[PDB]
Amino acid sequence: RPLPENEFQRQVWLLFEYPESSGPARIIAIVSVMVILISIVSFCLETLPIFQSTIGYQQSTSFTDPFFIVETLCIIWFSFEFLVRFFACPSKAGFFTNIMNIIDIVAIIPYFITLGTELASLAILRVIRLVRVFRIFKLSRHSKGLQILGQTLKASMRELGLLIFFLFIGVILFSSAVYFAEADERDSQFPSIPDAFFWAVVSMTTVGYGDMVPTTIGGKIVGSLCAIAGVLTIALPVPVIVSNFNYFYHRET
Amino acid sequence: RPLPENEFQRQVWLLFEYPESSGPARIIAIVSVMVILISIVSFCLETLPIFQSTIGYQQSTSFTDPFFIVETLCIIWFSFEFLVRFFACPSKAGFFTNIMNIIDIVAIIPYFITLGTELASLAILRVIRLVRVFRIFKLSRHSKGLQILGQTLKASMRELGLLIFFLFIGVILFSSAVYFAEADERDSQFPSIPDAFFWAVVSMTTVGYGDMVPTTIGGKIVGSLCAIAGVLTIALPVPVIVSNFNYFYHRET
Amino acid sequence: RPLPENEFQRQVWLLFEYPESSGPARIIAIVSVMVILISIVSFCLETLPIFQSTIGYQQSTSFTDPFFIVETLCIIWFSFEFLVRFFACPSKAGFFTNIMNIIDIVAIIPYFITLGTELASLAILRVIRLVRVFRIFKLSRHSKGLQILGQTLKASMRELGLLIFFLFIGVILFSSAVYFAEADERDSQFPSIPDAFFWAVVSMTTVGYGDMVPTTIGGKIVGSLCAIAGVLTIALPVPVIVSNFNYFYHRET
Amino acid sequence: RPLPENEFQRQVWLLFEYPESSGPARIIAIVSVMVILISIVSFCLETLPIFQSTIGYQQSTSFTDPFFIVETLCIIWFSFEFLVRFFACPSKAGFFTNIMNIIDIVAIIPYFITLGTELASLAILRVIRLVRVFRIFKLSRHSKGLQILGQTLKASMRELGLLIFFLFIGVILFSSAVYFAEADERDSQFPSIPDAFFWAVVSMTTVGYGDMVPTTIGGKIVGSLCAIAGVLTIALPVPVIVSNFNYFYHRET
Ligand SMILES: [K+]
Ligand SMILES: [K+]
Repeated sequence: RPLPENEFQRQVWLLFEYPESSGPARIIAIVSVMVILISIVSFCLETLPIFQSTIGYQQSTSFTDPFFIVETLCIIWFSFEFLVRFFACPSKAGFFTNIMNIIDIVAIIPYFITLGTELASLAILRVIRLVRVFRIFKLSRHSKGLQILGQTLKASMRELGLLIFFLFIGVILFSSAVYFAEADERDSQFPSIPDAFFWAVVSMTTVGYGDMVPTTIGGKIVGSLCAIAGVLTIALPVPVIVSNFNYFYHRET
Repeated sequence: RPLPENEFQRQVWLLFEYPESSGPARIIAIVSVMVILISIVSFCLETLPIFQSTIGYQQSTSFTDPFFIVETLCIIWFSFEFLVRFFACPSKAGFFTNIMNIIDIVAIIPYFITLGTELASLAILRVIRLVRVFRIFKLSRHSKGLQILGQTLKASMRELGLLIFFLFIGVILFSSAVYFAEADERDSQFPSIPDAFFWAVVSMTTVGYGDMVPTTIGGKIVGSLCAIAGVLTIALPVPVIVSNFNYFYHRET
Repeated sequence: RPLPENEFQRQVWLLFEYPESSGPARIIAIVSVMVILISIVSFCLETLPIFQSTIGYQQSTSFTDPFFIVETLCIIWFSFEFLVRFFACPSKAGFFTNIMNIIDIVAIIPYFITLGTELASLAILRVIRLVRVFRIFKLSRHSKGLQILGQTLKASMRELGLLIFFLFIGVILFSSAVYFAEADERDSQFPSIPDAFFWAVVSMTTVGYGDMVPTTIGGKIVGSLCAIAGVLTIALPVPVIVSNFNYFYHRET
Repeated sequence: RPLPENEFQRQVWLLFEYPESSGPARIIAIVSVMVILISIVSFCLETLPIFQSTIGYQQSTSFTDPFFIVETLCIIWFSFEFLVRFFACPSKAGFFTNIMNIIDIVAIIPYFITLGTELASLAILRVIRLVRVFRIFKLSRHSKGLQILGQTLKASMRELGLLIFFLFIGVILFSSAVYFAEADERDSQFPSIPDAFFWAVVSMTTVGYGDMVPTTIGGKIVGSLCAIAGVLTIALPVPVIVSNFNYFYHRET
């Protein structure tokens, strides 16, 4: 809020925090959005089967890999923006409390961990690589819809918990029912109850497991009941989430 | 809210009925939830072939089966809780009227029936085994969302009946239509009308039968009509159920 | 109120039209519902491949076919009920205006046409046979939910028309798009635009065509757009239909 | 609403713009709707493989192709109507501002471009042929529901943008999750992240990819989360679109 009053720190903060403050602020916001989108495209295209061996980018002095070059450019821009915001913040105590800044730090972390490891062990490497996808959330800084979605999810945590709990109850119940209904066959597509968990989830969400359906009569009755109960139970805590989203979406206007 | 008044039955009743009454009450509630979850996990993992022919656990003096040990421990805890609640209840006349106590009683019955059978014949044994899954509802004592769902279902029995009746009407109508539309084929995937019941249910719920679709033109028109009518008819009595759920869910605050 | 004044026609009319009038009226209503359900079960079970070739029942003096016996008994009961109601109606002018009597008449018509054909070419016979399924609507006389659904459909004719028209627009648009996107393939699952009509209907209703999906990139973009647009367009006129149903359903009590 | 006032231009404009003006206006409206439907049927049936090959019509002096004859008749009627409305318009300044006239012009363009090409080279041919499908929107002139849908879409552009943006976020996130969950397999159905985009779209819309499902446990957890999140995120900005549609639909009466 309050400018630093240095006549230069306040100007930089207002340029890098309020896109509507001036023309260069809008240009910088557009550039940041373009860089984020380019980083997303590079992250998606690194996994393409046509193109290191387990990290997606090979570090070299000459920077032979084009994907490494693009990732390095994006990380350099992100680090510049984050450092400049950190230096130009009026109150640096509350800088680390904002989620929109933790998203920014967590999007730069995987690059430096990989570089440090390579300069100086496979499951953790892939875990770090998966954290790279969390930089798509940096669009929340420039998208008000994404911020509204974040507020809705924060305000509807109990509702999400109830939805997951109800789905868990239904999944276990109908998995047990469909296992015990189709247990007396030699070609049972549900060998056990855990094997029927995903079928229960898919039937309840009405995604549909394709042609893999129960073969018995009791199995088909259980499948029909599962299809009904999924619609009946998912749609109970969803309307309150939609109401919260509408409240947070029309509050901006 | 009536205390036992014995100065000793009251202490046990308040500990085992009001988790918020003290610290040990909450510890006991957490322990009970953990035991219920462990029993659920054991029930699900008994059917896994990787880790006694129709029940999933062999009762023996040596207790060789770990699953038998886990089930016995869970049943002992459930029986302890139920017996202590039954003894410490202020009014024992209304104890058996509460659904939350019938759920607790019906979750201990399958273990003792199996024990009596083993101490002293196949389909009924599997039926009793299927009843074991009803102990997942013992979480309703510790989950307010589950109690709210129970109240919603109690208050919306007419609406569930209408939903099932409408689904039955649509299923029979569209099964007849799709059987008679594709009757003049040698490779008809719908040999009869009962064979087309599950396809009708799956199309109406928009679960989707995968690649199995009518091959004729009239069959495809009937399938399109079924897909439309399922959405059109399932979504009529569901909003009132959602309204009942919202009423029972916001009535707490 | 104004009684029929016959002193005998009124007694029969009140018995066969007002189930709440007395105990025998309730017994007759229960018997009629049971007979309707038995007729429905017989109609569904005639088509089973285990159990003449174009009518489902072979007419004989001895009545060898059990299905013919059941159909004859149900038709005799329906004709008795219809004739007694027609004779005992206070105003016979408005008897044929009620839809609940046209349903009753049209459920007896297929039986006598078949009897006349047997006693005294093929497509019309199967058309008449398909008309037999309309006797499931005779439950509307004894079910208030079915009458409420009928009133809702009468009051939402424009809304159903708009839903069908919007689906037609979307189906043609997306069928053209997915044919033109996947035209340049030798293994194209969409040889023409009419062949892509049902895929468009199924994608729009989110039923899902299984594993048959466009193989190109533009085809997959068109499929994603179809999946979005179906949800977005079916859900526009459905809420007004739901509102009409709620109005006709809460007005009952 | 002001007539041309020429006593002949006004008469033509009122005949060709207000169907309720007289009987001939209604006859002309019915004829125009029939011609539009005939053109749509011809466009759909041109692609049928039973019947040059990359343009949809072969030009000859004798007009051998029946489809060319039908398309030429439809285009002649459309051009006559458009020219007569352009000549009979009261104010030609606002003629090009109405969307219902731009739709009319674009639906006639592909025929004249193609004719000029043949009388006096592959991808843009597909583009032009795809543009032919826009003549289905000429029904908006005669259908009030289509105009209401157009108003709803114009008034809900931000909501559509949010829906597409949320879809893109979810698709990228869940495609990355399901690629990295099923990366350590030799039979991985998701070779890369772009190859898993359409699976994510189909799962989120609950269309269902048939029997193609993740084989790992983490893959199935990601699939279940995708199925939940699709329902949870598509249904947030859709209710506001439905509200806009209801506002534009009940405003007539
Ligand atoms: K589906
Ligand atoms: K679905």
